[PDB]
Amino acid sequence: PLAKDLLHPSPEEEKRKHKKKRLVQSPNSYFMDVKCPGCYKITTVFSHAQTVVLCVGCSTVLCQPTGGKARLTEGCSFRRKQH
Amino acid sequence: MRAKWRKKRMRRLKRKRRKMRQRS
Amino acid sequence: AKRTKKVGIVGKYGTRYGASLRKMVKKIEISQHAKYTCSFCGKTKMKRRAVGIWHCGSCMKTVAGGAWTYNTTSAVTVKSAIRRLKELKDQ
Amino acid sequence: KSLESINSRLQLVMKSGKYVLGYKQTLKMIRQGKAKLVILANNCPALRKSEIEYYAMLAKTGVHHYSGNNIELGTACGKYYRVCTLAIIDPGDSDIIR
Amino acid sequence: TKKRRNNGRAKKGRGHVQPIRCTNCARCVPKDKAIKKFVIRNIVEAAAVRDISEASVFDAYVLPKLYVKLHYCVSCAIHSKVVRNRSREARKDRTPPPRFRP
Amino acid sequence: AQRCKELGITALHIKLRATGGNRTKTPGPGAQSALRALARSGMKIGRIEDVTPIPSDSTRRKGGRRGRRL
Amino acid sequence: GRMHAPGKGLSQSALPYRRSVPTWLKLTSDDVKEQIYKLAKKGLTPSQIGVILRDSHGVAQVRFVTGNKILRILKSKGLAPDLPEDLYHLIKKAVAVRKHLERNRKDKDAKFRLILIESRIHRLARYYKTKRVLPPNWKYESSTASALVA
Amino acid sequence: QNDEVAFRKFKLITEDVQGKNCLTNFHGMDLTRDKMCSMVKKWQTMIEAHVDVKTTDGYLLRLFCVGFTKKRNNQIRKTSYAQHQQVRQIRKKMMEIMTREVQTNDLKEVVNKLIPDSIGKDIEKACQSIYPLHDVFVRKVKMLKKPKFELGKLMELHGE
RNA sequence: GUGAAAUUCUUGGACCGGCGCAAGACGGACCAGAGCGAAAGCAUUUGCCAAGAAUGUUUUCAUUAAUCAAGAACGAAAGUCGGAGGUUCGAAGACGAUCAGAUACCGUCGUAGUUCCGACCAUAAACGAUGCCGACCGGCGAUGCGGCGGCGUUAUUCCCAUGACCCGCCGGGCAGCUUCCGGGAAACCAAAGUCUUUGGGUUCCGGGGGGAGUAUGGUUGCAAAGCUGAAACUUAAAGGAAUUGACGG
Ligand SMILES: [Mg+2]
Ligand SMILES: [Mg+2]
Ligand SMILES: [Mg+2]
Ligand SMILES: [Mg+2]
Ligand SMILES: [Mg+2]
Ligand SMILES: [Mg+2]
Ligand SMILES: [Mg+2]
Ligand SMILES: [Mg+2]
Ligand SMILES: [Zn+2]
Ligand SMILES: [Zn+2]
Repeated sequence: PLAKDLLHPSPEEEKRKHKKKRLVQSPNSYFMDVKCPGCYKITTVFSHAQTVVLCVGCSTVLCQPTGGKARLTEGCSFRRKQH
Repeated sequence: MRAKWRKKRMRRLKRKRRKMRQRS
Repeated sequence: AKRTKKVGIVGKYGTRYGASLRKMVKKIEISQHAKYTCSFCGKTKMKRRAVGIWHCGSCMKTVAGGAWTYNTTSAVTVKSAIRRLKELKDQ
Repeated sequence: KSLESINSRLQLVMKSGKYVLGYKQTLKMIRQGKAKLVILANNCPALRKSEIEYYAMLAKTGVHHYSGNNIELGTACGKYYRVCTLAIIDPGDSDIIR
Repeated sequence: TKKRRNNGRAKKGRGHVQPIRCTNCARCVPKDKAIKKFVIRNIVEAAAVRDISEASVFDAYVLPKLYVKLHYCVSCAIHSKVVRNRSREARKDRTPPPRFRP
Repeated sequence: AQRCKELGITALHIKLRATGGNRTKTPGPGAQSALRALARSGMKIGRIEDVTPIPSDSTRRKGGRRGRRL
Repeated sequence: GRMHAPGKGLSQSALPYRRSVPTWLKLTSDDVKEQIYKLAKKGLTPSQIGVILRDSHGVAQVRFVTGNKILRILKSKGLAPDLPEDLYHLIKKAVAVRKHLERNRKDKDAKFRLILIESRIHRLARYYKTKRVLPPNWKYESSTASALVA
Repeated sequence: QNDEVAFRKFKLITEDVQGKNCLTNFHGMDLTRDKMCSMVKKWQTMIEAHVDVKTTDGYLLRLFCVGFTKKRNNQIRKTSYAQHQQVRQIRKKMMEIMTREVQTNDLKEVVNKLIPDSIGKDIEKACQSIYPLHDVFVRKVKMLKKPKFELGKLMELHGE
């Protein structure tokens, strides 16, 4: 394809491309609200967190660090931050 | 000759030359 | 300045006894007259008294060791083997 | 992990907490009752180790047997001399839990 | 001229491959270079299967197989005709010869 | 076979062996004929098994690294 | 490519185009500064401080939220480490390798890695002495470096 | 055995003879050459474990177990290779579930349960959560030491 | 044992079969145009010790970088020195064959060596006969690692996780197929392309064939030898890739 529009790529290929190789760099990670059952406060957690995030009001772990993304403990709820 | 055997022959000749010169 | 190119401690033997014999005795004499770190007090004051006897100046500890080195690799492997056989013998 | 963790915690006791290095000062601090942790190299003489353990039992203070020697404990303290016995007056870094 | 792109062996991202001995002449050949044949032969001849079946003390006795992996230097392979020389274009294929089932 | 029959043995298990070791693993030309002759002589046949000595790994095979030049 | 390895990896961090602080971040500049102060007193290096702050407290960039970098904040308060973090970790690695090597004399791979690590140490020390972070007479000695780390 | 497999062989050394009857006892077992060679195949990983374990009555046995990774029915990939940590976990699992089937029981009920190779079957069942295996057997067992040869024990092994 | 033999071992039980013992090597099959390592190289289990690429990162520093005379580390095999060990194989050597001869190819035996520890040597067709860093320039299917997303099958369990498959995407690798991208003397090469439309940075290095990697000097080494390295003289070709023919035990 000699006439690919490099200026305006559609979001499908814009997302399939590597983070650095996009037209403008965009991280693949995000921030999430996490709810621990039996607790009221809301924890802001990085999606690719490298540390065990703990609640200050309960001796419970929220996420476990993995290779790519922090695995949330079962029973915990989460939502995105502003897409 | 094979190049390896020319190399061996030259090494023998060089040892003989060194021995002759050292004798002097 | 550097006083000898290669003889080092066997420069006291002059031209005698042969270069290979002097080279052979060089490392043995260096290890013989070296001061080793004492494993009891931690000081570098463990030196040979007689053949096989190594005394520390500070803690006055005397150890049975090698002829020219504080310990021999043979004895080290022996100690490790005896420890392994003891821990295998008991449970 | 334990050895590197205790080395790092000792490094942070240095430069941030009050300590004292050596047998005589360690005994003096223990009998003043303000030594909260006493670290002993495994190189320590057996009599000295036993006596410091008895002093610590009397003073109700903890004793940690460092897995090094006096040279390595000096290095862990960051000094260029051998230390065989040391005491911590106050950690300042959660080496000693409140 | 370079006869083969792979230099007649399978070594691609390696420095050294351990040698093996040719089953015919005991020559040291790199393992990735030697011609390997995995022969799975009936332990008895197809002429003698009936005699062994008749002389068997069992009725439904399955005759054992014989599993031998043979390694050849290319000299013995060519002399024994397991491999043959091919044209310049025909050297490039790697498909094994058909089993000729029917 | 005739010696076995006159000593009163009727059936035989079979253990086929090649040279083994670091040397060849293929049985020689005589195995097939020997077993077929035993079968056709009236001797009964039982289990058959190969017992060729297979090294988990062996000493160096004779012949040098250039092999047997012929 | 890597300085001392034949690797050409691309794993990096893609900082977003939006430099603005997110609206859901309730932490103020002084609050983040106090958190950094507490973590530095606990003994964390600036990389670990940033990791903890991003993972737990939801702050994306300390520079974006406060206007200053973590090392700048620590140096302004007066509790930045005497050695730079990366130089300290390189010296720590070199000390560990030397400690392994003095028992494993046949570990020629370890000797090669030690040469690589010490070359990196010397290049980084040259850079820091050029930038006057380090004293002009600062030198890495293999014998006395063990008392500086851990 | 009346209807068991044929690729399993037992050694059955003779300890005592009385009258015209030699009396045997277990000495070891082995798989056959053809069965082992047929099990070994390409594009798959085999895990081998060995363990020295003492029975309750003083028989010391060296057990050798083998297993081979199994390809799925819908698998398209040619090879079925287990990673090194998976192989190590499988080996550790199949060592620790050969120990406990020998340590807590006598040689008689060790032999009668390796007759159907139930040890290999439970090894294969246990290892499915790491990597599937199909050809799992106790490949070999050899007697290392024997306890003093009690004739009463020999006679109760033979008769009742 | 061989093409055939013979040297050799054998009624003293050789070979063969069985049960044991001892020693030192070697880690088959799994084992792949698969992995790791700067190369050399690396394959039985388990533990310990440090190390590492790739990946993930909205972490940190902020140009700290690339290539590099001199210098330094490692560097197959053979070889050298000291100590252990020496099963097999096996330079030298001995013998039997073969032959016109046969100091060989084949066979029997066998020293050094091959093994381990420590110290040298620094050479290989040490090869991809192909410097490193960076950018761009086709398609396709795979494979290894890591990550991400999805119908489903499977393992237990009560569901998700987590493994084993299936379908894709991304990044870094070993490669492969294909192509009038282009290049090249061509073989061929997605690099050996982006070169008379000649300039991204940088290191080494060749100047017809021989003499010759020789002489000499210097330097390194216990030695063997390694590095540096001419000239006289001689020669009209020597070479590379392809084509046709002829020939092939
Ligand atoms: Mg040719
Ligand atoms: Mg090579
Ligand atoms: Mg021929
Ligand atoms: Mg070598
Ligand atoms: Mg020697
Ligand atoms: Mg021989
Ligand atoms: Mg350049
Ligand atoms: Mg010229
Ligand atoms: Zn002392
Ligand atoms: Zn061959």
